[PDB]
Amino acid sequence: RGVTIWLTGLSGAGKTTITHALEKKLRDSGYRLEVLDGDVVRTNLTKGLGFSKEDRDTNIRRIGFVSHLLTRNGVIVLVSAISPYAAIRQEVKHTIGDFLEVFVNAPLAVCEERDVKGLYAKARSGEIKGFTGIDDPYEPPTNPDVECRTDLEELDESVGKIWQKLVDLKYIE
Amino acid sequence: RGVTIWLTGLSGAGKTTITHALEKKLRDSGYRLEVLDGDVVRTNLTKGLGFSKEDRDTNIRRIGFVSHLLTRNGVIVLVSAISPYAAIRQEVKHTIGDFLEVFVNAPLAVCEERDVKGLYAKARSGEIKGFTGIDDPYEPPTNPDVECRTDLEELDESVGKIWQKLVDLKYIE
Ligand SMILES: Nc1ncnc2c1ncn2[C@@H]1O[C@H](COP(=O)(O)OP(=O)(O)NP(=O)(O)O)[C@@H](O)[C@H]1O
Ligand SMILES: Nc1ncnc2c1ncn2[C@@H]1O[C@H](COP(=O)(O)OP(=O)(O)NP(=O)(O)O)[C@@H](O)[C@H]1O
Ligand SMILES: Nc1ncnc2c1ncn2[C@@H]1O[C@H](COP(=O)(O)OS(=O)(=O)O)[C@@H](O)[C@H]1O
Ligand SMILES: Nc1ncnc2c1ncn2[C@@H]1O[C@H](COP(=O)(O)OS(=O)(=O)O)[C@@H](O)[C@H]1O
Ligand SMILES: C[As](C)(=O)[O-]
Ligand SMILES: [Mg+2]
Ligand SMILES: [Mg+2]
Ligand code: NA
Repeated sequence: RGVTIWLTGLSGAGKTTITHALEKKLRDSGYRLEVLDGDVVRTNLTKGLGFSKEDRDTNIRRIGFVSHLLTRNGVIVLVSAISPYAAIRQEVKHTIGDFLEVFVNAPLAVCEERDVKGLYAKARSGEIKGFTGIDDPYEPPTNPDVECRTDLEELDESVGKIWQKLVDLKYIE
Repeated sequence: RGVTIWLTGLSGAGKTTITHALEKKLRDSGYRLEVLDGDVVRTNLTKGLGFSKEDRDTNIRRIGFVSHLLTRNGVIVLVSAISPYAAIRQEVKHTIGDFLEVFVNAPLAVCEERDVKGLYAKARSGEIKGFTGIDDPYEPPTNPDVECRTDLEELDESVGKIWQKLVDLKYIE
């Protein structure tokens, strides 16, 4: 029953939006789950970390650590974090086993015109350095379990895709 | 039936030892559980932290964060950490709710006598500053749920106390 559903993508691509929707849908149906949103655990579990390659690796690995413990005790874990490095993602997947990579995919141009929290403009001004997709890498999942193209898709479809994978893999009724 | 069993006491008091014995006994009975030892989490989950007041509060709270997720998902969590500051212990207690505070009470002289890791000698020489009970506080529990005087007990008696408080409080049959 326990699985980690791992949502990676550009900032503003739609990880959190999906995670809240998926979260609600799973809980209504009575499934047990926990959520680890990158923005939020950075105020908690990963307080004090920044955005260097070393610090993102600490962040993601720490998250992987707590996901691993929940998943192996039968909990659906909803993770949403940029996870820009593919090798780190692959590492965490190997560690948890029961792992669905979800590529929340919006082209950068969309993510930027969206500018949900004003961050992208700050990244272009030079105000913020090393912003992912602007002057810091993002390594797209080459073979993800689900891909949600959120320029193209509506929220219900994007959630539907993930929900459907869970059914196919027999993680839920 | 999920619960956090929280062992606090001086270095050398006997938490880690009580934890393995309580672990194997619970695990043999078929209960599902997770161990979070202060020594061990400080090589992954709280790597980077020291023993300033600041850093210990960070350590305990983070341990607490992880226990709380596991506890409200039905898991039995065995924590053994010094947890020197009382107000912080109480905080984690109210946050998790299903919480056993186990005071592993050995006097400092007994603990120094065993010096399992050779650490007290190092605290006295000054090689290690701010060692609990030599150069930093230890605020004993005032009204702990269970107290183990490991000076006046054997394992099975100490482990045995906890195990039965667990069945009184109905966490395990
Ligand atoms: N499937 C979707 N289709 C269309 N628009 C979407 C979809 N999912 C999310 N959005 C919208 O696009 C934006 C994505 O927001 P958000 O979930 O905060 O992205 P994000 O990846 O979580 N950014 P961040 O959490 O800070 O790294 C919001 O304005 C949503 O309304
Ligand atoms: N009730 C007891 N009576 C006598 N010796 C004991 C008792 N319980 C444990 N010990 C011994 O205590 C020694 C080590 O204690 P230990 O469990 O490591 O304390 P600790 O403070 O929890 N270590 P740590 O987790 O690093 O802070 C071992 O040699 C045990 O055999
Ligand atoms: N330099 C930055 N790059 C990306 N996101 C940043 C940056 N600075 C602040 N943020 C914020 O931090 C969030 C990303 O945090 P994470 O998902 O936890 O990143 S990750 O790379 O370590 O996985 C973004 O949503 C964004 O709001
Ligand atoms: N200054 C120190 N005080 C106490 N323990 C220390 C100190 N330095 C190293 N240690 C080691 O770290 C262990 C304590 O770690 P914790 O249980 O995680 O401490 S706590 O205060 O933050 O709860 C001890 O068992 C001991 O081996
Ligand atoms: C040994 As000291 C730095 O507490 O005076
Ligand atoms: Mg977000
Ligand atoms: Mg120990
Ligand atoms: Na859309």
